[PDB]
Amino acid sequence: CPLMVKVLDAVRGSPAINVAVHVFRKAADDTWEPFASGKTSESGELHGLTTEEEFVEGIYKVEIDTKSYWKALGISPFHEHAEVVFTANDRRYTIAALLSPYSYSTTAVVT
Amino acid sequence: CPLMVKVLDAVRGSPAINVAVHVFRKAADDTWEPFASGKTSESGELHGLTTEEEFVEGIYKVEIDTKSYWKALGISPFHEHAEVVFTANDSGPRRYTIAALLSPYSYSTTAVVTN
Amino acid sequence: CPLMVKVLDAVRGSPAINVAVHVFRKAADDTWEPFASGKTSESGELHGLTTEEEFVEGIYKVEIDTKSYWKALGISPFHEHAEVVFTANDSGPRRYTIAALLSPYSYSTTAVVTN
Amino acid sequence: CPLMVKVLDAVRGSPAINVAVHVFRKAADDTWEPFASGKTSESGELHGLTTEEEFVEGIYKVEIDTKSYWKALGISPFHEHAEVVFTANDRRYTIAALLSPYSYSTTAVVT
Ligand SMILES: O=C(O)c1ccccc1Nc1cc(Cl)c(O)c(Cl)c1
Ligand SMILES: O=C(O)c1ccccc1Nc1cc(Cl)c(O)c(Cl)c1
Repeated sequence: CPLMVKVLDAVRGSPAINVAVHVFRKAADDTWEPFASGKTSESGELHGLTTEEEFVEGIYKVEIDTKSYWKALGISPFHEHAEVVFTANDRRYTIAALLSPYSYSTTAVVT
Repeated sequence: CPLMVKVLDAVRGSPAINVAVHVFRKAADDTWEPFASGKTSESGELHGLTTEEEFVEGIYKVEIDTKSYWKALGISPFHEHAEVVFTANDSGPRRYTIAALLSPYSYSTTAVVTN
Repeated sequence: CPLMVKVLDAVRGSPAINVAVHVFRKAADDTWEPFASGKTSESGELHGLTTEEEFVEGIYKVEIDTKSYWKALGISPFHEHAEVVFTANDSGPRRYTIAALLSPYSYSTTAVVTN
Repeated sequence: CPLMVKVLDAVRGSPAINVAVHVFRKAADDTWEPFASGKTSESGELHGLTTEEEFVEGIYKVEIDTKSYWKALGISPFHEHAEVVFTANDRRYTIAALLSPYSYSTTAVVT
């Protein structure tokens, strides 16, 4: 598991559960090609997106579907989605995000 | 000025100066059309991106060029950009300030929206 | 104004208005002596806490009364306060802006320090 | 384990390892009484601070020794320490912090 995504909720003080996450890899013609996707678990985590063989160097985008998350909770949000764009460089990447209705924090833990 | 961007540096404790910012707007055909661009001043602020007339309803993407910022400082950072995507003006005109606080492997972003 | 505090609300996307702020300075005997206090304006800013003369070197604690803020809004939050503790003016006078971005169970804080 | 502390480093993209953490509980005369302490592990986490029997309702302060962390890395920091003050209310509390030299983010995950 070279890539993990973890999402937290700063309003409820909880994991952000059942958040849709879409990963894309940038193609040679600069378009974004679907790569992997899933929904966060009860712990706010999404494991199993990819494998070491399939996760080659390149630019990736992780699109967290925050708008739908907030609406399912009855809350009015600002962003369409949170976006995390980075280069994978030859390590286990954890992309974390801490969500509020009008704000988000994101970090990477690369170990 | 209905759209302002402010960027801060969490390593130095300072405005993030000379940060390039590109704004896009989603077109009818669902592509990201160029909308405006500029770079932050010595206060970390970027004013003058657009006008009340040109800033219509739509889905906007504010792309803050954080990798280019850190690289100009001699630092290899994690993210390519910070990308702030939001629907604007769908209840009438509003004024938006998009703020970001930058570190090499992390950022925060918020919005202040006023009527 | 060598010390300014700015507070934003990450739920509403707005300044955090009417936030009480208490500043303390560590005394010789290691207790926290009162130094200044005030509350944020309609822009989320608090100016006028102290003067160049009174703002000497020392260890300062800026206590932002976030629980009192959220409770006044009818919300039960996690933290009692946000507490920003730092050495000031130890290389000569500087100007400090302490900023905070508030959510019910979380906050961020940064400093902008200028000469 | 009713209380866990996790600390991350936003400069290096890593857990913040060997950070000293001191917990205090507010006493009846409003002083802060030492309660528990430890150092974060290789994962940035500090487990085993207290037990359910010893962690009663009250106001607690978690003081993360960020200044010494940054100095051991050769970096010049702003804060003396990060402070997280909260009421425990009768759940497993995780206090997380994301550190930069001039800034920190903190959240609670209460599950
Ligand atoms: O908004 C300002 O004018 C500002 C001025 C100084 C420092 C920060 C500022 N904003 C800000 C933005 C984020 Cl994203 C954040 O996390 C925190 Cl704590 C603050
Ligand atoms: O909580 C975790 O396990 C975690 C794991 C890896 C990276 C970050 C983590 N949490 C976290 C905490 C804060 Cl204060 C924050 O702002 C952001 Cl974005 C994330």
